[PDB]
Amino acid sequence: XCFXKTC
Amino acid sequence: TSNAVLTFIYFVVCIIGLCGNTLVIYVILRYAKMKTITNIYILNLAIADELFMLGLPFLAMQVALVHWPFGKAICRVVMTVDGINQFTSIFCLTVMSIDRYLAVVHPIKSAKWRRPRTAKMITMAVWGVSLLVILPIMIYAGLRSNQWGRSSCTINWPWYTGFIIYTFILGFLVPLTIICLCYLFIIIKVKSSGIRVGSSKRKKSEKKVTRMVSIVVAVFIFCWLPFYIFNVSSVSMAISPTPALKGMFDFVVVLTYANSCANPILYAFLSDNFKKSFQNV
Amino acid sequence: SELDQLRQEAEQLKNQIRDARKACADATLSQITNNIDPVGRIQMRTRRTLRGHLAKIYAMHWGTDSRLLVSASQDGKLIIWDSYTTNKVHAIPLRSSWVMTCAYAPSGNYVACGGLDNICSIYNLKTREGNVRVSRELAGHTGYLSCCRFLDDNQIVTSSGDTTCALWDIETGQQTTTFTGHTGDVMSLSLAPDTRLFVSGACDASAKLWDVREGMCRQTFTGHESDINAICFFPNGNAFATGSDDATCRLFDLRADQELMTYSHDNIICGITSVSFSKSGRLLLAGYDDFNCNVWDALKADRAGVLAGHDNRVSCLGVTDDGMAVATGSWDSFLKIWNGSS
Amino acid sequence: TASIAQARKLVEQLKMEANIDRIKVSKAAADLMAYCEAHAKEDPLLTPVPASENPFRE
Amino acid sequence: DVQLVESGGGLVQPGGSRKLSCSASGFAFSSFGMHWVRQAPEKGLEWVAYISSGSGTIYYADTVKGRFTISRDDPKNTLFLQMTSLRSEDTAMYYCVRSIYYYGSSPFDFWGQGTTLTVSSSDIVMTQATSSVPVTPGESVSISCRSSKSLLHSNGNTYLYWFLQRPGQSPQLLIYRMSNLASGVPDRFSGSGSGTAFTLTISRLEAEDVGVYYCMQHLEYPLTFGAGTKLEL
Amino acid sequence: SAEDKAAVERSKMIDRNLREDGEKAAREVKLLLLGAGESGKNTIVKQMKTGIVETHFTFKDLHFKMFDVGAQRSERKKWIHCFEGVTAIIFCVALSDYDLVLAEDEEMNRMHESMKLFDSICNNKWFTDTSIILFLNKKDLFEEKIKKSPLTICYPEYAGSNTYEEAAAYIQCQFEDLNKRKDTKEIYTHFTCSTDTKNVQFVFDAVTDVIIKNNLKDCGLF
Repeated sequence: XCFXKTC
Repeated sequence: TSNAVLTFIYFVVCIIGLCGNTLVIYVILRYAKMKTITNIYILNLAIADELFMLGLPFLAMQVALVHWPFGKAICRVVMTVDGINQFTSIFCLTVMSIDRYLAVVHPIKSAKWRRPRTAKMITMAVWGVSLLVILPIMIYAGLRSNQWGRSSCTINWPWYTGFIIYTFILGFLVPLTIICLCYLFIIIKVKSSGIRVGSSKRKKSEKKVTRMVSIVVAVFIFCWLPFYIFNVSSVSMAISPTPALKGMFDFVVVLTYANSCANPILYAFLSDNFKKSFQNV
Repeated sequence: SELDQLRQEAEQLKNQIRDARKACADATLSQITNNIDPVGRIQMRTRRTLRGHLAKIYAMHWGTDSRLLVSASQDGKLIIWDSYTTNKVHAIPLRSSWVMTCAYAPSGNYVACGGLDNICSIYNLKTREGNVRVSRELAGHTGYLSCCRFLDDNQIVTSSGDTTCALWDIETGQQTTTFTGHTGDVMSLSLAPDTRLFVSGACDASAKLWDVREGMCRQTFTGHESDINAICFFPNGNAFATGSDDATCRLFDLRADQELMTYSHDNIICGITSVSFSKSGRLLLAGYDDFNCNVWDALKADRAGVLAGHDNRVSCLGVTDDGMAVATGSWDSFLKIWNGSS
Repeated sequence: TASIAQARKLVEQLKMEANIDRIKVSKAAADLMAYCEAHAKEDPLLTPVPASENPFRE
Repeated sequence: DVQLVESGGGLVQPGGSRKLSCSASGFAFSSFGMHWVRQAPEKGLEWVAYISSGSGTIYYADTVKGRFTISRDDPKNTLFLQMTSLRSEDTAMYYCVRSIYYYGSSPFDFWGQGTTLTVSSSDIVMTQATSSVPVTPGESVSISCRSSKSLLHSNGNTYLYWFLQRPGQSPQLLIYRMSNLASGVPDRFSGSGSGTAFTLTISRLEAEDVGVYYCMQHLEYPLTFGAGTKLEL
Repeated sequence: SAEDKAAVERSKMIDRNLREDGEKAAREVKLLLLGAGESGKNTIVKQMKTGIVETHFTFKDLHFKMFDVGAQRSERKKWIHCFEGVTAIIFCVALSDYDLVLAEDEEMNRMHESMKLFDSICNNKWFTDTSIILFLNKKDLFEEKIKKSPLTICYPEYAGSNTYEEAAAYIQCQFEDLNKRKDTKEIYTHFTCSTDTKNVQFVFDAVTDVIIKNNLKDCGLF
C-alpha cells in the first residue's frame, strides 16, 4: 500500500 | 479535483514555510544575538525548517500527475535531503526544550554546561545523529511503478515493516517524550519559586502563559501524529487502493510540512530579542 | 546685614558683562557663513569593526600615530587596537570596572583610566617585560571621575564630579593645582593643542576656560539649559563645542567670550553623549543617544551626515590626528571605525 | 562668615574676568572661518581620499 | 632585569641525542615567541627553530627538520630543545632568544648567554662580502649587507635585523627592522637602505663598538644570517 | 606577511581571553545597594561578607557583587545608567524613622524622604524591568516607637489598630503603591532580622526568581 511519503 | 487543489496546497506551504522561516535567519545573522545560547539553538531550527520546504515542490510535482518527474539519481537525493531536513528539524525542537529546561529549572548549574562555545558543538553534533538514522533511505532510494504505471519516488524494499517504527521512535515518540517532560518541569518550578519560597502576589504567571507551553505540543501532535498513524495502518492491515486515499494520504504529508511553518512563528516571535528585533527590522 | 551686600554687588557684576557680550555681537554667524559652500552628503562606511568588548563602551581615545586606539568599556577592560588590521595589541584589565574615561599618552608609553572609583590609574605600555603594568594611581578626588587627559608623560589633568578639576605630577603623584569654580558635576575636559589652556564643562550648564600653570578660572561661558556632557577643542585651540542634555551643541570662542552657533534640530530631543572635531575643524562629530551619531557641520549648522550603524546609543567618538578615521564606540560593545569613500 | 567668604571669592573673580579684552565676533569668528581654508584639502573625511593610499581599504 | 640562562650538553657522540633547556626569568615569558639560534666555532650565526606565543606555530630549520624538536613550558618558564642523531655539523654554541610580535614591538632584542655543544669525531641568503675592517675610534663606519629579495613588504616595513656580538659575549639588537633603534643601544648607531641594499651607519666609534656585526632577515622563514663583518681596533 | 601572522596569532590569544572573562562575568549577580541615608545599609553588608565600595559575598554556588554608592555626594542622574544591566536593587528603609523629621528644612518624617527616593528609583527608565528588593530595616526597634506614638504623624490617613504587625498594612503597601510599572518588575519585601540566613537567604532566593523570570522571558515562554 502506501509507504514513506507516497503510495 | 482531488489532485488539483491539494497540489496547490503545497505551494502556500512552500512560501510561508520558506519565507516566514527565512526571516528568522535574517534576524539572527544580521540583527544578531549570534552567540547567545538561545539563538544558535534556534538557528538550526531556522536552517533545517527552511530547506525542508524546498524539498516539497519535487514531491508536489509528483502527486499531481503521479509519477517521478526525474526518476533518476537526482530523485534519489530529494528523498535523501527530506530525511536530513526533517530528522534534524525535530531533533532541534528537542535540543531547544532541553535548553529551556536547563535555563529555567536549573538556573545556577547551567552556564557551566550552557556556554556558547559548546552550544555551537551541540548544533553540529545534531546533524551527525541525523545522518546515522536516515542511511536506510540513502541506500534504498529506489524506483517503483506499481499503481497505473508512471514510476515514482520511494524506498525500494530489500526489513519492510521496521522502517516506519524506526521513524516512529526517533521521529515522533522520543522528540515528544523529551519536550513534554522538559516543558512540564518548567511549569512546576515557576510555581515552586514565585509562589513558594521567594514569592510575591505575581504568581498569576504559572496559570496564564502556561498556555504557550502547551500550544507547542498541540501543534507538534496535530502536524505529525496522523501521518504516523496512516503508515502503521498501511503496514499491518492492507487495504484496497482508493482515489480518496490517494488524496487522503497525500494530504497528510503536507500536514507534517506545516510543523516547520509553525516553528518560526512559535519560537522566534515569543522570544525576548526577536519580539523587538523583528519590531526593529 | 551682609547677605544682600554682595548679592546686589553681584547684580552689578554680571550686568557689566551681559550686555558687554552683546556689545561686540555685531552680526549672526549664520548670516556671514552664507558666502561659503555647504559641505555635502557625508556618507561614511564602517570600514573596520572592532568587536570584542562585552558591555557598554564609555570612552575611546586615539593614539598619536592615528593607528593605535584605546577603548574603555564598562565590563572593566581597556583594550588597545591596531585599528589598521583590527587586531588587539594589549588588553589591559582594570582594578575597578566602573570606567567612565580613558586617554592615550602623546608619546604612546602610557594609557590612563578612571571612573566611579575616584582614582585615575595610569598604565605603562612600553616596558621592559611583556605586560602592561600600572605606574601611579592618582587619588585625591572626592567625586566620580569623568575625564583623564595627558599633557605629557608627567602631567595629566583630571576633571571629576566633586566640582573640581586638578593638575597632577605623576612622578610625585599628587596635585600640583586644583581648579575650583564649578558648582555642578564636571563632565568633560579638552586640552589645548598648545596644551597651555583647557576648557571643562559642568552640570551647572556652564563651561569654563582654565590655565594649567596659573590655576585660576580664566573664563566662564553660559548658554545651555541643562547639563554639559562633552567638550572638545577646535583645532585652533581657540574654540570649543559643548554637547548638552538639551539636545543641542553650541560653539564658543574664547577671545569672544560667548557662543556663536547652536546645532539642533526639532526631530531630535535626546542628549549628546560625546563630541569630537575633525582636522579642518569643518566636521563636528557628535554622538547622540537616539542610538546614532550625527556629523554636524560646524560652520553651517546642518546635519551633514549620520552614522547609523549602532544598535544602542553612541557614548564616545574620536577623530584621528590626521583626519583619516573616526571610531565610535557605543553601548552595544562595538567600535565602528568609519572612513569616507571616494 | 562662610557665605561672605565665598561671596568675595565670587565678586573679585569675575572682575578678574572683567578685564578680559574681547574682540568683536565678525573679527573673531571669521578667524574660525579662515582656519579651514588652510586645512580644507588636508582633511580626509571632508574631501575624498585617494583610495589606494587610504589605510582603510576593506 | 631580564635573564635567559640555558644549559645542557658539552660532549655528545655522533648518533647520540642531547636535550637543551633554556630557563627564563624576569619577564612575561608566555607573551614572547622564543627561538634558538646557533653559532659554529669561528663561523657565523644560523637559525634553528621557533615557538610562537602560546605554542600555536612551530617552524624549524631545514638542516635539522625532523631531527630537532622544540618545546615550551609556560608555568615553569622554561624553553626546551631536544636534538636527535647528532651530526658533526651540529657543533655550535646555542643561544636562547626571545621575541614578541604586536604592532610596534622590537623582536629579537634579548638574547641568552649561550650554551656550547660539541661532538667528537629557495630561501634568502644575506651577503656580507666584508669580513674584516681594522679602524681607529672617533670616525664613521658604515656596515652594509645585501639581500636576495626586496625586504620591503606591502604593509610597509622591511625586515632586516642588525646585531652585534662583542668578543666573549652574546649578540644584541642594534637596529630592528632595518631602521629603528632598540632598547639600551646608544644613539650613534643607525640603519637605513631601501629594498635590497641597506647600511648600518655608526657615526663615532667607541672601544666597545668593536665586534662582529651580523644581519638577519625576517620576511619569511627560514631566518638566515650571513657571515658577519668583523671589526678590529 | 610573517610577523603580521604572529600579530594575528597574538590577537586571537587576546580574543579567547576576553571571551573567558565575560562568560565568567555573566555568571555573577550584580546588585545595586541603595538607601536614603541613615538606612541600615551598613547593617546588611555586615551580614554578607571613596567611590564604589564593591562588596563580594558569594556564598551558595553563586557569585554576588554588591555596589554601595554611599559616598557619592553628586547628581545621581549622571552615573545611574552605569547600573542599567543589573539583577536586583537592594533598597533599604529603616522602619524606626516614622516620626523622625529631618533637620534639613523641617522635612517630613524621613519616610517621605524614602518614598521620595523609592518613587524615583522604581520609576527610573533604566530600572523599568529591574526588580527591586525592599528591606524594612528596623523591625524590633520601632515596636518600642509604635507604643509611644502611632503612625499618624507620618500619614494621617491611616486606619489605626496601633499594632506592630499593623504597620505592614500601613507602611509596606504604601511603598509598593508607588510601583507604577507593575507589569515588568516585582517588588520583593522583607523585614530585616538579625538571623544569619533570613536576611541573606532572602536576597538569594528572591534573585533566583529574578533569574528564572529573566530566562523565561528570554526563552520565549513568559
